[PDB]
Amino acid sequence: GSSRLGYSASFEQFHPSDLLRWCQLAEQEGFDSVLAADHFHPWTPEQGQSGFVWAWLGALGATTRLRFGTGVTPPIGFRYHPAIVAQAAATLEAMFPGRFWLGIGAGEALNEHIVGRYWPEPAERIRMLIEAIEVIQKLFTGKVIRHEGVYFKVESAKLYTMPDVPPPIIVGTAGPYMAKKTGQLCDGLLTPGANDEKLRLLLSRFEEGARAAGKDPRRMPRMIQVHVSWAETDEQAIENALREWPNGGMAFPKGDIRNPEDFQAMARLVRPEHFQGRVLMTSDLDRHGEFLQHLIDLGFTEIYVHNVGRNQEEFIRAYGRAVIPHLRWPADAPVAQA
Amino acid sequence: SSRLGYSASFEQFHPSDLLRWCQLAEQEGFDSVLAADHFHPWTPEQGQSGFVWAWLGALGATTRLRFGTGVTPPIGFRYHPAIVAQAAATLEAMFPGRFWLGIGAGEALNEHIVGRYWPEPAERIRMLIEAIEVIQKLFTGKVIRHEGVYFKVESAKLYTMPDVPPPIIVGTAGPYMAKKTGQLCDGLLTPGANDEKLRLLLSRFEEGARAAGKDPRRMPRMIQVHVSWAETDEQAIENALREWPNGGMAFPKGDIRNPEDFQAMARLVRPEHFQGRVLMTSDLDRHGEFLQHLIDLGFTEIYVHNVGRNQEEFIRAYGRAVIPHLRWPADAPVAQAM
Amino acid sequence: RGSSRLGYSASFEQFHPSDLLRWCQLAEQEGFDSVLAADHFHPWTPEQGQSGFVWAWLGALGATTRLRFGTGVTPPIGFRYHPAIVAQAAATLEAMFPGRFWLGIGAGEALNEHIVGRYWPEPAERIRMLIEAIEVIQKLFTGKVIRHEGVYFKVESAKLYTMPDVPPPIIVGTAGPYMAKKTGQLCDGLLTPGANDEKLRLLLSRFEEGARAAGKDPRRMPRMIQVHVSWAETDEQAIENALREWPNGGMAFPKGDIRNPEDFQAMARLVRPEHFQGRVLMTSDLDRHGEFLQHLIDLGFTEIYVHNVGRNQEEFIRAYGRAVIPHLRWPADAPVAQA
Amino acid sequence: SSRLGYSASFEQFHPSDLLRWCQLAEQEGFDSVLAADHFHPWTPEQGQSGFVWAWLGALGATTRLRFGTGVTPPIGFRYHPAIVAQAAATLEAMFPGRFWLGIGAGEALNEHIVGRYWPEPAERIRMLIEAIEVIQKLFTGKVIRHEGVYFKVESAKLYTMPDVPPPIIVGTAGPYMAKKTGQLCDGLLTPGANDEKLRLLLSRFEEGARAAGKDPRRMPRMIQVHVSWAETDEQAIENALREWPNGGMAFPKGDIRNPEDFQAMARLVRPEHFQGRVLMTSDLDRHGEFLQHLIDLGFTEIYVHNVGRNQEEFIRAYGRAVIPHLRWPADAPVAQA
Amino acid sequence: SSRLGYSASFEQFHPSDLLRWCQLAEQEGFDSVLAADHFHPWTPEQGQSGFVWAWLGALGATTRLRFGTGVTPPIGFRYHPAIVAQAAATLEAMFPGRFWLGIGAGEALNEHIVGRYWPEPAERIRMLIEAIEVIQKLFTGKVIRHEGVYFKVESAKLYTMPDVPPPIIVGTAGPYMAKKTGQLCDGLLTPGANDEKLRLLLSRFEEGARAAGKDPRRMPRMIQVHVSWAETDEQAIENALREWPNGGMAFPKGDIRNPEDFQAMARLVRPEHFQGRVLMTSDLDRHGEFLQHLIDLGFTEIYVHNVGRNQEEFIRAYGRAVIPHLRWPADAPVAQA
Amino acid sequence: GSSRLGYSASFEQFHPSDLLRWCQLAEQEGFDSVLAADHFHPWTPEQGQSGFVWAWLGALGATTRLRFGTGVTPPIGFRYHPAIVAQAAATLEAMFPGRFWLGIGAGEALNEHIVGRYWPEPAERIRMLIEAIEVIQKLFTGKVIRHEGVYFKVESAKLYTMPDVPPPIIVGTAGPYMAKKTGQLCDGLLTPGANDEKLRLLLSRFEEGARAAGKDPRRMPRMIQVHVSWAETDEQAIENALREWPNGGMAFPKGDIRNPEDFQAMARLVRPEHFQGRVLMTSDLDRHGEFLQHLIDLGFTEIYVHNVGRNQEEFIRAYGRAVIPHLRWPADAPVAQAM
Ligand SMILES: [Cl-]
Ligand SMILES: [Cl-]
Ligand SMILES: [Cl-]
Ligand SMILES: [Cl-]
Repeated sequence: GSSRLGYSASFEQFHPSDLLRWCQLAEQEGFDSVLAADHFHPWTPEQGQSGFVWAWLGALGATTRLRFGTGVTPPIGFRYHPAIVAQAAATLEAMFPGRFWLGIGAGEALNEHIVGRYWPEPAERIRMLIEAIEVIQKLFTGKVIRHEGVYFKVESAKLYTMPDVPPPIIVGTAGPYMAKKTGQLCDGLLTPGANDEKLRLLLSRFEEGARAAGKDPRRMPRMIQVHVSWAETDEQAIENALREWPNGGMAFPKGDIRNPEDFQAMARLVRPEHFQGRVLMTSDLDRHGEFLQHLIDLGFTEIYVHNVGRNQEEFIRAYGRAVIPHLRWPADAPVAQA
Repeated sequence: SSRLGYSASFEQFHPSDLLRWCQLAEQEGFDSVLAADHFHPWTPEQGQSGFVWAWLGALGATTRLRFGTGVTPPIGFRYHPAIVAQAAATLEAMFPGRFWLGIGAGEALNEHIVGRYWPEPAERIRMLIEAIEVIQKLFTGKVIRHEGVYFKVESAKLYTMPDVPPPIIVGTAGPYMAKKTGQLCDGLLTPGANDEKLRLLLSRFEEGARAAGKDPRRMPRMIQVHVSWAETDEQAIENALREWPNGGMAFPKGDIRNPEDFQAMARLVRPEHFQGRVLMTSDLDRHGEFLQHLIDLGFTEIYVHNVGRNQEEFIRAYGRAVIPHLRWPADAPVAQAM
Repeated sequence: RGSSRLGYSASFEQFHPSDLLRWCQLAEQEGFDSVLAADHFHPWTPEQGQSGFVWAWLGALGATTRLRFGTGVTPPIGFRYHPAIVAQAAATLEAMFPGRFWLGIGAGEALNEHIVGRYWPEPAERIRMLIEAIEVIQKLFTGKVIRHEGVYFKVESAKLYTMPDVPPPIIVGTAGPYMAKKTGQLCDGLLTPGANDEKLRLLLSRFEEGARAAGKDPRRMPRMIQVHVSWAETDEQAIENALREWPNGGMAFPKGDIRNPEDFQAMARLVRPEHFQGRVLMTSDLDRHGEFLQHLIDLGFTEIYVHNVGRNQEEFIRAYGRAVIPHLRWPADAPVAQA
Repeated sequence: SSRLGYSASFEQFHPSDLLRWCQLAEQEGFDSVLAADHFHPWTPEQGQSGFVWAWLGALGATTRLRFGTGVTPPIGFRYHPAIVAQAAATLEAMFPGRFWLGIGAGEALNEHIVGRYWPEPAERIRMLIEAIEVIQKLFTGKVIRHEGVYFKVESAKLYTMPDVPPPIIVGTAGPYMAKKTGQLCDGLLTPGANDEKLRLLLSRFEEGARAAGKDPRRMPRMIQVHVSWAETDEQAIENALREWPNGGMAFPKGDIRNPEDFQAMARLVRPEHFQGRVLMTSDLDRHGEFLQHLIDLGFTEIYVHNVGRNQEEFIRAYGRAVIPHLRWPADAPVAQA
Repeated sequence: SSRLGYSASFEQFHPSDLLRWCQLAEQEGFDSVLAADHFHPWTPEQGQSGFVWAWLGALGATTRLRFGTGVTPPIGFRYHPAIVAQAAATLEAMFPGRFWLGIGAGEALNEHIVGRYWPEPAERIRMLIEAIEVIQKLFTGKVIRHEGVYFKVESAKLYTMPDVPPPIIVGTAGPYMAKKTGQLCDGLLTPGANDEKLRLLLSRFEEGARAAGKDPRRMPRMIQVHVSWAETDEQAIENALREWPNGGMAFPKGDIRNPEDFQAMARLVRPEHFQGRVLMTSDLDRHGEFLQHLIDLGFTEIYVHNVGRNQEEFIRAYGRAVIPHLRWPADAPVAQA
Repeated sequence: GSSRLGYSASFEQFHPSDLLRWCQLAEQEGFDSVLAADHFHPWTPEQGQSGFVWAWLGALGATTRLRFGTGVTPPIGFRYHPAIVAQAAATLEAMFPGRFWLGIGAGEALNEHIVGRYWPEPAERIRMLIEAIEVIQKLFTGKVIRHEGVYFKVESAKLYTMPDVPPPIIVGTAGPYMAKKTGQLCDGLLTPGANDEKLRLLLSRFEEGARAAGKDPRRMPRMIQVHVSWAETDEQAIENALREWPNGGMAFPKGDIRNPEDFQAMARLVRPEHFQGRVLMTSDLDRHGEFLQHLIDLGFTEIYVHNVGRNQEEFIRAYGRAVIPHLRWPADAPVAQAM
């Protein structure tokens, strides 16, 4: 029924004060939710930012009525111990009930390498993520808990500041295996843009995981984050993607690359063709609308849109005028909340 | 000219209540907030522990108060020093001139949850000094590396960095660390104590600053005090016993792990034990004289924690009868980017 | 029906080892038959002011008396002491003084263990360490070459060549219901501190249930209690002695994480006479000491070790020898901690 | 004037027997005891290894002999240095003027049981030097802390502390450590060896002491020797072969882990291998001359280990025919506070 | 004095084929071989990675070529530095005057298999410098010990040791390590790069050597280049794209773990990306001029890797049309004892 | 069967260039296979060598048609990570198909101590060896594999240079337990010379292990390495053994001894009698022949002979003339080679 769409707040690119103002505008223009990445570093120096997301989310919560979530935090003990992520999530939900969702994932070296520890392969980090989920869920019971596993140790700990109902745990992944585990263990899925076949596989795996654990997946959020480039001309939209988001044209695993300067050098190889299916680059707002509608039709219940250009205000107003009012959402779609 | 600091007790109060009370404190003439960084309360009866970093974002966005952590331990248990640096930089970037980073050696109550060796105080001081080195490197806004006894930092840069870093304030009651604070940091925060102990800490801080070529007359010297105001003396005493028995524990508390431990120790505490540690009276003239004495010793800021649950009434009482009558030196330095 | 006897607690926290040796010799003359010695590195407070190395002192006690004796208790969990070393020490004492030694063990306190600067686990984890240590000690007590690899301890090929025919019993010192049950299941007997009747009955009950579920007969297993008392010429002196000398006795809260004597010293300033209720009997009335001890026998304790908290050790020993010990009635076939 | 040290062999003898024999040794004119700190014997045929610290309490309480460990390794395998310090302080507090703390770099035979990396000798020397630092800090009787390469000590104090600490004696056969012993400690203990090696060790010890401003003429220089006395030469030889084949193993033994290893190596040992390492004879005049020669080299105390099981007969024989005829310098320093 | 080096690409070719081709290269006028020490190829399409140390034994025994590792990482992931030292000493002992030990800071592609913390480049340089210290100690042919930040060596000696050690050559493209190479080692190996970068590396190497009292004019300065020769320009370009896309990746590659990662990154590479990194042409005169230019810059040896699978045809073409026309300075130092 | 015998190339004693020339001669004289030890140090300075075996094997492979193997390599992560041993083995077999066998064992401190790590007891090193076998076998599948166990971690790894059929894994052991495990997990057994009873037990255990895992032990190699001393006179043969191989007369475990200088000092105790049953010392080549034939008759399918004297050329020619032609091998006896 009612108008809605998610806005991606790009901490890699934009000063937190600007993001705050733009989220306030996005709310006025019909966006209903915000996705905020948890980075320490940008992908490139040209992007040039990386605010501490947890502080900013407090400001967002206090000055808007938007829903919001981390997209995503790695609670696997490099930058963040899982107990701290649990406390942070509980505090946000306690302050802003019904508004926060905790998005988590297996992390990238770009952010995690700063603490100077062994960086496991993806499959091992998945195992760490699953153990972290166990820790977070124990703490979310609001009782005194202990934990000893392969990766984490928690001595007697309790979250005294705990909402009546915990925030949902959303896993951000593009892997079939983890998508199934997300359905089994967590409350919802967040995935990046990809071709129809890959998206259907992830949805299917998530649903199968949920059903095998006795859950109803039709009531569970299935969310997607997409990257677009809107501008006044097609040429400007293409140029914006090349300059601002060359990582979008890197169709290869990026989780081991440590430095912004590394991505910067790799970016010199990226060309417009490499953004096919990964960043929609056009001035034609009808085409933005059709792209988003197609994702709803596949079964996504929320979409978070990252415009890669620095023209955030103009993008927000353009989407508010020409895109968001024409999107048709199922009336009973679940959203990430409560 | 009129001013005073308010201590926001995360151990006792829900973060939503603290936010509303800080907004009221601003209206009533308080100009600054001190917020503890806890994971656990001292006792179950206190019953809270919000994630301070998220809350500070909300405070920043809804008030014009100055504010700081009182204090964070950046020594790699709950928090890696690089993360504290990023968090501090983000708050100061969002709220320029308003944040001060208070740090300290930490307590087992909060740090023990991660299940690691807990060093003696003198060793934790060495960890704190190394953490300061890490934070200060990151505050240059350049790519830095670090390898010391306690911390390792791979190539790291704070891209989201204010023009001028927030001040680093050390919270300590030790003469040695007070001197080091003057030498290495921007200001001192200390608890209430007798005149002789306070003069020693001030003196050590000043000597440390002077020997490093700094002018200590321009550097904040801050004190956090605990009081109990209520409508009667009897209610004020009862409030301290029930809410803050840790205030009557004249012994080192940094090794005690569990709220349940403090709870059992609290059964020994009696009114006499609060002498010189918590002022318990309905007489607001006596509150005024106690605070004025501390100003006269040379403290440039005072943060007052009322231990009772009557926060709103306390704030209004201090706003009416105490804050207007305090006499501060004209050019006294406050904790702010200088 | 059984002969007169009672245990004496030698307080290493308070008294020079030479004084303890002389007083134990006197205690033997006065009718005490057994000694309990704590294994500390530090006293609870500076005012207590001592901490001898118990293992050396026990050799002196063994060679100059016919008293039975035990550690009350040693922590064999790899901070100050690797379990293999405790096993060797125990085996040597029993080999030198057959039928006289019992090995009392426990999960330890930071006060003593923190000196080696290692991670100090929570109580539940230290229980797991204690259980593994028991396994190590029992393997070594077979007198064969053994190896061990567990979560906490590694033992390469090791054998106790100096080994009595029959091992000393392993006694666990605990006040926890769970560990009391495990003691019955895994060990040879129980040592517990003085406490109210309800708590003592619960511990005995748990110990007995643990023993029975493992197919053992708990009636043949020692159930020992260490009590803290204050005797003096007046009630007022007895109370003052407890306050000054043993304020830790009035600390009804977990003490296993507190590292320094100076920490307990500062905490002691909060302790008052009321806090000793059920923990330290404070009276000059020796009939009342006699009734208190007899009651503990009647509850089912088979040995009692008495720690007088005052510095008046000689006078205490003579008073108990004259007025208390001859009137105690022990069951005839009560099991004592011995091979 | 008359005196001599008795070595109590924990590797061979039940602690009760050692106690009785030390009491007899005192009656027969021995004035001091050296007791090894082992966990295992060299061979199963030796067959013992009492916990020395407990036994020393019994010795202290039933004799007036001086006594020391010969030696303890305080380098954190079986024993953390803080524990050795406490043990030493307790013995000296109980038996003032009687205990000396002999320490050394240890052997795998005893230390391997805890399942940790066993460093080469030169590295274990560095560990020993750090252990000495820890023990000396604790012997001040104040609250101390320590953090070094090998050891960590949190706030620790020996509350049971004699007025004057026991001397620290290092047992070593290495020139380097002998020099360090003179510099850092109170005296030297070394095994029997040829004249040239002994002179080198004494010289290094003296040079180390002098460079640290100490007077080495007031510092103990002690030697432990192995002998075999019996009624006939043939019995003395047989006793050494059966009881102390390790005495005929002229090779480094500090890495060998098991009694069963030494037992198998023992099958190669023959009488010839004891030349200069174990004196084997019934002739007590020859025992006397051997000991006197060591005094003449400058040793101020000698601890004698008779390798045979005939300890009582050995003690009485030495008491009658050897000890009265030894000539000690009048003011020779002994290991004591 | 016609000569040139052949690069044996273990990433691409079966070791039996490499052996046969090196034998042919010798017949055709190549005088030296460079062999990479990999565990994995850059891509599955390359498809090989023999154990170089075994192969070098075969090369040594069936040719008279000089040869070296280009390069081994002796920094304790795949290889402890003591093992590299022994391997180098054995090859030089078997083939005197023929082996040079090329070492470097390593790549995750090969080292990640052991599952350990992978330090940043600057830290791995520090590890490399310590490894050099270990190798040089072992090359003295005496019993040595070592304890540093990264490596521990207990009493160790190379008993099989040539009279004169093989030279240590460092492979690096970093100015700092180039200077350290001049200071600490015997020569430099660097990849192809623009003139300005090559001059900087040579200059740093020379400055390092001179400050340590060495004469850099007597020290090898070696370069490894990648080329693509084929019958047509089009075939040469296609060969580079298919076989060596890593050659068109102008970005740091030392953290990338899997062949599958490079394979996916390769999809972005185009002919333009090989400019200045892989010379792609059928014109052998142009190959000759490219190599001559590097000699003129001051390189004393060049190792040529042809990226195509047409190795035999490449070797014969270079032997006929390139190698005879190269003009080397008369007394140029080569990597040899 | 056709005439054959194995030659042991003693890296402890001989320069690799000499070993290469002698193996080439051994081939001409009727030896068909070579066993090469993987050492870092010799047992004694008087032996005086230790080439890097992996490089030498490349030279051997390229200049002969002999079979050859390591006797043995320890792939347990001191000198060598198991993944590296796998790669090395795969490369040799790829270059010399049908010719290489990978002999592995639990290793000795003499070689492994140089890296300065904890040296486990034999039983623990067996567990490490079993895990190493798991790693090598995973890599020998020629696919991308991962591994995480108690001792080893392997991230995504693949041997791209891999022969069609892997080289056999041969375990060198004298322990009954490991011999059984070798039959169960590996392709063949290598054992030292020993009395008949011990050899029969090892063969039997190996066979039982193979059969219980569904394998056919009749097709699996059972190999023995023996030490002999041949010379012109018996006296010269004895003198050669004393001077060159005193470790042969050390009937005690040698796996913990770190330094050549240690063995050198221990060697001073060794006498001719100590070589009884361990080194055959005689000029009589008929007696060499009977000794070897007896081992064939026990069921060994290959024998590797180490002559301890420096007279290698003369030994090789003597065996080629007088011993090898007279040995009678079973017709279809399995040899260590890919099958
Ligand atoms: Cl993207
Ligand atoms: Cl307080
Ligand atoms: Cl008590
Ligand atoms: Cl042999």
